[PDB]
Amino acid sequence: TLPDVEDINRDNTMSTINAYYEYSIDVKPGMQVGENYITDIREVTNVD
Amino acid sequence: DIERPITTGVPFLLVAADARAAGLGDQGVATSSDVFSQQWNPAKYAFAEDAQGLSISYTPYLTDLANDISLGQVTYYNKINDRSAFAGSFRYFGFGGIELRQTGDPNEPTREVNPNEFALDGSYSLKLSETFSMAVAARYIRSNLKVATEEIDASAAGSFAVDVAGFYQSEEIAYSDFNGRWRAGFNIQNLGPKISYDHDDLSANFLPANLRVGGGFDFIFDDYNKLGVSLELTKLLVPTPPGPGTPSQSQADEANYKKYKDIGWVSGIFKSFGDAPGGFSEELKEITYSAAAEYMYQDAFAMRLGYYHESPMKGAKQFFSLGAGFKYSMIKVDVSYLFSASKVKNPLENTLRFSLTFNFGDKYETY
Amino acid sequence: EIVIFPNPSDGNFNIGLNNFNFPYSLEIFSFTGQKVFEKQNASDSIISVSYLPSGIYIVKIEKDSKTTIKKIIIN
Ligand SMILES: CCCCCCCCCCC(CCCCCCCCCC)(CO[C@H]1O[C@@H](CO)[C@H](O[C@@H]2O[C@@H](CO)[C@H](O)[C@@H](O)[C@@H]2O)[C@@H](O)[C@@H]1O)CO[C@H]1O[C@@H](CO)[C@H](O[C@@H]2O[C@@H](CO)[C@H](O)[C@@H](O)[C@@H]2O)[C@@H](O)[C@H]1O
Repeated sequence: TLPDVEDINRDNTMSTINAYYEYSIDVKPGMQVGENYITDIREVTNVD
Repeated sequence: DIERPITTGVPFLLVAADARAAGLGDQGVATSSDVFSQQWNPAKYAFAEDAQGLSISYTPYLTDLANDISLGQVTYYNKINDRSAFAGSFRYFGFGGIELRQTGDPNEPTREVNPNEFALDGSYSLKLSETFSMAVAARYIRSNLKVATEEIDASAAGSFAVDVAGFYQSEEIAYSDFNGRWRAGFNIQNLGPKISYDHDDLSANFLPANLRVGGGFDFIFDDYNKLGVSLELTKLLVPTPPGPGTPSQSQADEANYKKYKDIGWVSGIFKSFGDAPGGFSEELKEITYSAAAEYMYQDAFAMRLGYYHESPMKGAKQFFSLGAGFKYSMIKVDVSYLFSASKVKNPLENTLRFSLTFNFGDKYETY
Repeated sequence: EIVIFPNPSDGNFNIGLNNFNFPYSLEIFSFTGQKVFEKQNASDSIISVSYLPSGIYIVKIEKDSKTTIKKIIIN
């Protein structure tokens, strides 16, 4: 029900600054734990 | 601690809802006939001394913290003949009103929701012999504990169950020092299809199908004093979830859980007697027991003591219970208190359960 | 009046004090009755108790002689 506004934090002001930190993860078929910020892999075999 | 407890849907069906049975260590399958004899044994409704009875029972949760979080019960029995009786019970566990608000507007119409769980059941009891009776009960269970938000549907989950009960009450038999009375009872309850809280055939929970077998004896002194000792054994009729593994590493557990969850309730009732690496000695660990003694003075004062013990490996709910009952003219008031003896914090600690019943209609002679 | 920001929260919610004497005592209780959150000298509106397991919780607000008990949902 809310109008679409170019103001996301609802402070009535539109910010135009672009000072941020950037992180990235790869999406590949054969990813494993220990790289790409991967900490755990749970393989589920029999899904109903 | 608890090792692989049995998980079932709507566990509130297993909570004692009246003060009389609460004071007797959560047993009623073989005690004297009373208005609250619907959760325990409807078959003794045919043995009721009074024609018609109504009862309101209150079990508060978080007594100090807040009200409205409680299990209430309304029971009404009516024995039309000397041989049969119709009874109807309504158990309601509720948290009271909860207000849902997303903005700090002082003037804002907000949504008040009451998550709850109620079971409405009706039982017919018929006296087969002069000392034995059967009973069949139909129960509808509805759970509305979740709250409607985004990406969450609060549709209530419903189910049906059938209860088969039997009660035996012997004649008053004279002995050397007293003239006591024997009672026995059995009850197979909560027999029905699984309840799906997510409304999906893939995810369903077993109903808490239960088997209760008990026996009791009354020592009658001077015809005005009674001392009834009762013992009840309770066993869940639901398969025990697999533990370490009964065939990679997690794949064995996944296969075991898939096998366990793909079991019908009818087959699950019979599978409950076993389906574990342990034998009969370990099978006896699935049975919980309760022993109580109730003293009756002038049939108007009742002092009840009880002890309830579950296995330490499941549930872990052992306690002692005290209860007092007073009948003024036709109104009986029961109060119950619980002293826990287990390591897990019982939510019924420091709680005084209340029960209030009215009896009306003509009197039926006891045989 | 005491106002609780979104009732079915994830553990992070807010208080709706009406700009009065800010020091109030807030206590969050589990369904077991256990004490799971204490907060004296409280003035920050945002409350972060998202380490608690899901369920209903009881929030007691003590503001001078005023005592208030409300029920919140953590899902
Ligand atoms: C599905 C259940 C429906 C609910 C059942 C309610 C039954 C009400 C009947 C009143 C009653 C039971 C007390 C129950 C109170 C529990 C209230 C719980 C409160 C909850 C928080 C109180 O009667 C007692 O109470 C006194 C009132 O203080 C009465 O005083 C006086 O009371 C008034 C003269 O009676 C004066 O007008 C008043 O001036 C006096 O003061 C006394 O007469 C008496 O001591 C006596 O029962 C008697 O009334 C009839 C009615 O037709 C009942 O008929 C039954 O109805 C169906 C049964 O439902 C059955 O199917 C049906 O077969 C059967 O014919 C019988 O039972 C009968 O024996």
